Amino acid sequence: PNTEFALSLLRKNIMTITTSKGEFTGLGIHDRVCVIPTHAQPGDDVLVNGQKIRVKDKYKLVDPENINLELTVLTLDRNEKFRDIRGFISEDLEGVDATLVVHSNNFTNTILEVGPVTMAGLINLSSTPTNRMIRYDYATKTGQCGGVLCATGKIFGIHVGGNGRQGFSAQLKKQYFVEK
Amino acid sequence: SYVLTQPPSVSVSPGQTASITCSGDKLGDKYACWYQQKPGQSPVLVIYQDSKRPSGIPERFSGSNSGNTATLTISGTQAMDEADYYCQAWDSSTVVFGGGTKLTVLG
Amino acid sequence: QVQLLQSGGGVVQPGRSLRLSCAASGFTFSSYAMHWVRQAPGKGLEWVAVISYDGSNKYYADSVKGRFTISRDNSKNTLYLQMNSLRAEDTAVYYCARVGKGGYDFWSGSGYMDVWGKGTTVTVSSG
Repeated sequence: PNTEFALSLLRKNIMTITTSKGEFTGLGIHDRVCVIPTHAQPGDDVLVNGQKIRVKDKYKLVDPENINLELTVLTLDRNEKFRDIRGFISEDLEGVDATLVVHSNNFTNTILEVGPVTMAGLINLSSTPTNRMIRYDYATKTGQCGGVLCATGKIFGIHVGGNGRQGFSAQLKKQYFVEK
Repeated sequence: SYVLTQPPSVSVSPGQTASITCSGDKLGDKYACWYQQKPGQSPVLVIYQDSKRPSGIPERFSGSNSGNTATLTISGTQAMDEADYYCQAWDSSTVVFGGGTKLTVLG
Repeated sequence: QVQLLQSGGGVVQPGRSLRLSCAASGFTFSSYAMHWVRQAPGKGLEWVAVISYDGSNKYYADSVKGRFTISRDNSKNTLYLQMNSLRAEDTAVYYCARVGKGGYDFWSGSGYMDVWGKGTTVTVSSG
């Protein structure tokens, strides 16, 4: 029933990004800047919705204690700029009924109602300690990495892992990006 | 054709745990849901998105999905649970029902 | 309050057409994909067809593709399955069902089915 924001994201900001590790959902933030899970390990080029695009720059986010945050910020060598969604990034997440918007592998155009979310903090994510993790009790799937955790007019984070009973997103913060 | 397999029948006495499975290639990478159908009635959703219970569905029903197999467990089976149970898988390209399992509750 | 009221069906001669219909009430019909699912006598549930929430996408099971059409009227909260070129193997109870909002693909209409109609019996008078 409440899909307008997710559909808007899918139409202007959410992509399928292919690396040598496979397909991931990716989120364009502003300009030519997008995010993908760090374990996607993007190379010098990626596929964006199937089209080969050179990676102008990339870097992995870590916190001030050098702990993995599991987000990699990519700058794409493409002319088109993303619709600016920096103003929707929200840390206002405790107890909100959130949605995952997925566009990769066998879950394209996919909207998941993951329920209330909370900050879990530090998690052992596939043997890498990872901070600023947001948790939901929902069954997630191998093909959904990169899914955008959001609510109406709010973007909370990016899905990066799970175990079939609980899923985890890397928190997105406005401070990760050029101020808008 | 993507095929989902279920055992034809399960039988338990009241209070026992009943376990009904459904299997298919990489089912654990798709979502599994479960429907209960009594004679002459429409199916009723009892488990969705692997493990969630709709409101009004008794807590004795639980679900899991991993590898190639989804499992519906009835912990403390009741006489009124006698019915056919159908698993259904979905992903972007998939909506498929398993062949069904007849659950008899007796003695 | 949430209701899928089905109508149509009956005995039909092979090769002919029959329309099944469903009137939806108690929810925002235009927001949901809808499926038809059928069950032959003493057999299991079989997916038949899907139509996406706005009617723009339609898919059919191999068994009915090229014969049946699915359609919807989001102003009159109605869903239709037009069954054409009927064959003995189409004999079944036909249910329509709503795709639940807990998790779904809004483009293909794939998902799980959280509300079901009572079912409509279609018997094709052929061996």
